[PDB]
Amino acid sequence: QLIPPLINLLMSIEPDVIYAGHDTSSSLLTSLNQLGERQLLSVVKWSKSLPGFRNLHIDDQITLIQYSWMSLMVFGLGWRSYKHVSGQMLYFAPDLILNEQRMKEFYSLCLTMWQIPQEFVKLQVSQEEFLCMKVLLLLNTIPLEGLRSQTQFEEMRSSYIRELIKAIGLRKGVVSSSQRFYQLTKLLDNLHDLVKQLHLYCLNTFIQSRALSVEFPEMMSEVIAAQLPKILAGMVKPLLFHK
Ligand SMILES: Cc1ccccc1CN(c1ccc(C#N)c(Cl)c1)[C@H]1CCN(S(C)(=O)=O)C1
Repeated sequence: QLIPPLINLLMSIEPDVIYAGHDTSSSLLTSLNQLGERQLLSVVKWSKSLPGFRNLHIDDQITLIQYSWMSLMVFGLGWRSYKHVSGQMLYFAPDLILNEQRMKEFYSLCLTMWQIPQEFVKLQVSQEEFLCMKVLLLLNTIPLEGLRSQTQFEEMRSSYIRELIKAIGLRKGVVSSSQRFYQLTKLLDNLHDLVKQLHLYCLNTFIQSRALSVEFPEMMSEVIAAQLPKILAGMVKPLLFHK
């Protein structure tokens, strides 16, 4: 068993393929919102089997899923684009793949999201590294006052940091593996800035949804309404690997 047990578990609990259910701006945005609803459901289900997560206070579980909703979607988009289209298209779902031609306005945000699959291609991120990084992304922001289950949270983060180091070790050399840890963790740090612009665009679109004729499903609407205003206002503590 060359592949470490926890990485193998993460492989098995990965979501199955998620379809958007999918051509104008409002219809494209509505289809992306419909995908976002299904992605949110899949993340909550995933979190139920994620080792360590269910042992956190339920308030912290909800908070962490809501905080990391956008980040986990765009990180998953990065993987699928990388895997299916060599990072040269945005593979939101099998029934929703976007190239330049299908971006007209929104295009600017698509270009910034596009930076992630490009870094995956550049770094040649392995599935084992991706799966550990994904868990760290879920645990990458906390409230200003911390979590109720802070001690449990810290231990879990450390466990998946240690697992990421194992993941890197699968493919030699103390200097190189140390350099690769910096690169992958700096990628995660850099996502905070990218997701800020995605959060802002989302909240703006949510506010103007009636005028734009864009439907926002109920579960993802609650995340947007409940959390994005205070996240954008800076009422959370982003965690960073590098100061
Ligand atoms: C913020 C943004 C920008 C471009 C394309 C998509 C998004 C975000 N979305 C999104 C949906 C699914 C996935 C996946 N997988 C991703 Cl990464 C983003 C959804 C959720 C909110 N919007 S919006 C602009 O109407 O508020 C569409």
